[PDB]
Amino acid sequence: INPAPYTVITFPFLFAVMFGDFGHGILMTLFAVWMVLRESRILSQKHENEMFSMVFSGRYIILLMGLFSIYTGLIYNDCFSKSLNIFGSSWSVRPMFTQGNWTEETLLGSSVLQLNPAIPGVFGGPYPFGIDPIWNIATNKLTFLNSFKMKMSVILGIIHMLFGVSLSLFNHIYFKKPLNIYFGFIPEIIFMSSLFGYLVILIFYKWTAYDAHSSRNAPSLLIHFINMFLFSYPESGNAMLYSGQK
Amino acid sequence: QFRVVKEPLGFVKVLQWVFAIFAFATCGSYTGELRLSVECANKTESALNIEVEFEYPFRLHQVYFDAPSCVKGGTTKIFLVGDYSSSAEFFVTVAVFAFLYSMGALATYIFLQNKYRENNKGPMMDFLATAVFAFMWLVSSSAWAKGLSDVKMATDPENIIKEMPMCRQTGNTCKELRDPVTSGLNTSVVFGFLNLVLWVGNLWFVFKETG
Amino acid sequence: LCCGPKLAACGIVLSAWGVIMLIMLGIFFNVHSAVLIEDVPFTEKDFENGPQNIYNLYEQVSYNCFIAAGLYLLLGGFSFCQVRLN
Amino acid sequence: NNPEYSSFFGVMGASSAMVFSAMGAAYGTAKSGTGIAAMSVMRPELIMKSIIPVVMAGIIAIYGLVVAVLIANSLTDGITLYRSFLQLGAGLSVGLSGLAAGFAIGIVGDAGVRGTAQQPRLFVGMILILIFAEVLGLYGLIVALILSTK
Amino acid sequence: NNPEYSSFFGVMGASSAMVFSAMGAAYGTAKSGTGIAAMSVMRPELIMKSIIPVVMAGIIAIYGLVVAVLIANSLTDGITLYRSFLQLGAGLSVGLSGLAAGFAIGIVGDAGVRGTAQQPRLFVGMILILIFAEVLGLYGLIVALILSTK
Amino acid sequence: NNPEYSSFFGVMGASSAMVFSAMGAAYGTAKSGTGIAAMSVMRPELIMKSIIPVVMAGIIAIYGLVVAVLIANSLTDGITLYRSFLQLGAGLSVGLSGLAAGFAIGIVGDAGVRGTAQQPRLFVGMILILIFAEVLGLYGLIVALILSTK
Amino acid sequence: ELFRSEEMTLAQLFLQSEAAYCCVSELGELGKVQFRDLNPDVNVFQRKFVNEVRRCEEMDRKLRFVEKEIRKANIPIMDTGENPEVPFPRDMIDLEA
Amino acid sequence: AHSFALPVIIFTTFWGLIGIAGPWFVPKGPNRGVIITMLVATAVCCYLFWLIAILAQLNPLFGPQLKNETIWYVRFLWE
Amino acid sequence: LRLWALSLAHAQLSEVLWTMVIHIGLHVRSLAGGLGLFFIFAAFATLTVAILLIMEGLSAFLHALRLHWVEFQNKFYTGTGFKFLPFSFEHIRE
Repeated sequence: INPAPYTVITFPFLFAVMFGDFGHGILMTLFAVWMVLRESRILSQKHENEMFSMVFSGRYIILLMGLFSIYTGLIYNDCFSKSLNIFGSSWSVRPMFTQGNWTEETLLGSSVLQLNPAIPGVFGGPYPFGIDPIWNIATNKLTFLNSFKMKMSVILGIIHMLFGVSLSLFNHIYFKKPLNIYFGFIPEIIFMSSLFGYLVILIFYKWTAYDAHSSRNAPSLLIHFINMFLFSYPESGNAMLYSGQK
Repeated sequence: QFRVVKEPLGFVKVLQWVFAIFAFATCGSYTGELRLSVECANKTESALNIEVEFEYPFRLHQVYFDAPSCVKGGTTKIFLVGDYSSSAEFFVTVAVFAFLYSMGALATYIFLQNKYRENNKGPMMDFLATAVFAFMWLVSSSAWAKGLSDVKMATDPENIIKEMPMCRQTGNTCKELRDPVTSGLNTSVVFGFLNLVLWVGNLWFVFKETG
Repeated sequence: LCCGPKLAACGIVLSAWGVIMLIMLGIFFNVHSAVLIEDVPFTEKDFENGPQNIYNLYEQVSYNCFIAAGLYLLLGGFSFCQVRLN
Repeated sequence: NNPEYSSFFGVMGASSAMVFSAMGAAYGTAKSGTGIAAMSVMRPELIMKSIIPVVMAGIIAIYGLVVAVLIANSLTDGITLYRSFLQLGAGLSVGLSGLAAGFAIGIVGDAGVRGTAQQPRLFVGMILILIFAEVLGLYGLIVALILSTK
Repeated sequence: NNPEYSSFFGVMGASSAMVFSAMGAAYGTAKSGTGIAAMSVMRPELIMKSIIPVVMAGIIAIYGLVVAVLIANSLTDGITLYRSFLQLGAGLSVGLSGLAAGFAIGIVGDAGVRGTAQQPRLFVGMILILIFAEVLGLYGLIVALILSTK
Repeated sequence: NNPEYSSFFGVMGASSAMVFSAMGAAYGTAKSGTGIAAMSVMRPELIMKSIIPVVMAGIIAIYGLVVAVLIANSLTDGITLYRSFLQLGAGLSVGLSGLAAGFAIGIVGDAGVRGTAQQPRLFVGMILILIFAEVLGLYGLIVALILSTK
Repeated sequence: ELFRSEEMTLAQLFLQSEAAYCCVSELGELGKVQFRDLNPDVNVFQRKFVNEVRRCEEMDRKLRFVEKEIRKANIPIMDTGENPEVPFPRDMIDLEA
Repeated sequence: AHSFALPVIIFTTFWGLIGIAGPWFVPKGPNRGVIITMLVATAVCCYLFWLIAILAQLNPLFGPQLKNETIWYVRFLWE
Repeated sequence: LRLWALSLAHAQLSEVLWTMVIHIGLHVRSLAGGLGLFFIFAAFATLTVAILLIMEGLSAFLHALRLHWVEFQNKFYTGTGFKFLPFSFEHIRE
């Protein structure tokens, strides 16, 4: 199986998430488009600069890079360190924040910052796309953002290598190796899945099953994973995701 | 050619131009006001005239006024409620740009009569663009009329009076001195309906022209 | 001829990118009224009387970039003239 | 009641977890790097087959970094001075193990790279010793993870 | 209640963030350039290829700035004395990672550019092995940012 | 309330800021200077144009000098016991950054004049490689201008 | 559907020597038929075309001599067309001379 | 403030219809299989990215930390 | 997690570049502010196209290259084949 057709789309996406910006993506798409519009002139022209030749030969690679770079710049909500405002930041109502037992808070605020609390009963709501721009100006953005970025990267890696392990089965099917299936692909893929698919569904389960009503003494993903890996099951100290999970 | 001008096909374009500018000149240029009075138990804290003004883009969520706090003679800020620019601004910009397209079509009928008759191409693109703009107007005008109705229910003084704890205090009773007026917006939406009807009729006549 | 495109194509492209950037930032200074979420920096020390002075300041701030926009426009025009010296 | 100055343990612990492992990493790309340079000088056809020890150095970097970030995100100011000390010990153990793995992988990668070109039968044994270096790194990682949740 | 001059661990962290990195990138350029002076003796057409490892050696210095400037901006006087420790750890971590990357880049770019001055095929392996040095520097910056933000 | 013996943190900062850079500049003039002394024999025509790395080590020392003079400009006895520590960090940082930059520049410029003498084509490439070390020294300047003004 | 390498089969061409010259000419024009050597234990001299290659190579070196003379003369040297038809008679030796 | 089912259904139908209607429209050319694999891969990858992003943004655990000047500005500005 | 790593690296680099270069070009002064902002943004543009587009972009391409080569091709892309060289006079240009 030729991996090139799959790379044609995988590789732009991975370079985009590795270059996750809107404006820069635009600039280097402009560069690639300048290569493509000047195709005929450059073709009939000597260019001893081998770097130029090597980048030009894969110019359509650069176009794909930049298209996916623009798309990820949009989803990440970043453009020269600035978020895009569709004015859909409908989560935290500020006059209602004053209504929420914050009376003359500005008097203290002249020297402090007064982080907004979770579940005041009056907040809630997502952003239309990507991250809310309120986090683009927040100080807790470092704690908020980097965590699900980590978990996201794990997810994407798992799906990619799943795809590779399926390609190995396709090779086995073509070349008639029943030994490479019974003792090969099937056992190893179930080996991988029985850990990482469980990790994925646990991640999503917590993401959609625990809210800020349970923030105090909430579970922890890594602690539960360590409990699994070490066969340690303390009675208390870690809120249990669901009964019978042990 | 004066015959082409005398044809109703372009005269309706002229009518559309005029009544479209008349529509969106008053859709997003109306202003009004409403005044409030506070009957405080302490006469020193009481008020009689509290001016509040509203105008396009009609972002009530970003408008505020100061009224007595009913506590030691202080005051407090009162932010109105409602993001009605999300429809008003969109509809106004929509009307502006499609009216510019109407000017373009009138120009096509005026000078480029030769290319207009050339292979019947002018009628094709004009009809298609006009139908697209008519559907867009239907959506935008319906949304903006619903937003106008939302503004109308939002202008009731008793709602803001009952929402305010200081007005709910005994002996502190805030009555609206002057109620708001929104007749110009009614005229504006009537103009919008007239524009829609005119363009539908012109679509019929243009389809007759094509065949 | 004089000031050939081999040394002025960079001028052309940078002038174009600069003018697009500048009008984008200017419309975000003026029409958006320089929303502090998208543009935190400002220079004000006393604003307890209301946000009116900052609203006035938005006008001067949006003016500050159209000057550079005109400078880039004339630079691009003269660079294109140099390129046309062929 | 918690004694102050407790976090000297954990804050240094994450760092030390990655410090000696970073030194081992710089060592692992070093000597095998030169050996691979020489053996692609003499014959370019086995250039792709000679990259495994570099991947092993990357894996030792993983061994250091996972414990480093695990110690980092397991931090606070009001610690009971027990877990923080345990994080320090775990960091020292994992870092020193990663450094040992770096030394072994660099030296053996160079030796086996210069060997396989002459006698192809040495390549498999080279790979085996690379596995052994990875097992050393994993030993260190095991004790680190035990100390991270004790 | 905060002890005296409490920020000084974090200020020494801002120092250590670029101190050891300035040592490292300097090392990397130090041997690479002396290599290049010899490479272009017999193949001057590779003066362009000579620049490849050095532009990438600049990234160690970039990383030295990354946290150093960040903390030169985010510093203050009323510090609880624990974030100060965190910043010290971050700075020394990224700095010694700069040393590691500098060491590996210098020696490996040196050897690989010799082996490219002889065999052109070696170029691909040169770049490939070069990858892991910046991976290491990246790991350093990862832990440094975690500690600078935790 | 300011503790006694506070200003030395700034004063010794300004002291180190240029002194360590001066050690670097001493190496910078030493090595490349000796190399040019050797290479006058076969190509006397390159004597004047080989001055480049020496001038550049000059600016490396100017970095530390600028920081040292700046701290002296901001020096005061009534320090808050935090600004002097920032001056300390800035001076230490820039001084040793100049140290490393000057050493690397000296040896690389020495090898570069060897290379340019044996082959004139190296004159431009070696210049660029020297610019890299100057940029590293400039980063050492940069952080120290942020901190000593903070 | 799973894309893999195009099918490859190898094919033995058996044909007269003169017709083999003409067919190799046509395949040189076409350019889709890798030729595998079947007698790797035979040097150039035993393949009996070594003299042809030597004559062509000496000709080509003299052609480069004339080329550098032309460069000294600064001729535009267009080299536009009439090149790829490549006729194959034996009188080319006379033209070489 | 925004129903989640709305963007859910919108982008499910969008990316799904693209990915599923791809193969039943491409002509039988030299690279039909290649281009259908291309569009399906692009669709699934972009789709999954947006899903994980929005679901991370769902169900918060803590608010954003803001300056007091920011409190003033957002007070006078809107919500 | 190199994904996470480089994403954070770019984000923080862009944020620093904003906070140091284009931030200082904004000032209360009307005309002198814009005149300084001209050259400040000139330097901004030069450094932006330098550090992030060229070096970080190359590093990103390179990390993705390594990822596809090791993390993906090791499982299924086993063994190797002989590079076919269909004979053809490719020296028409040469």
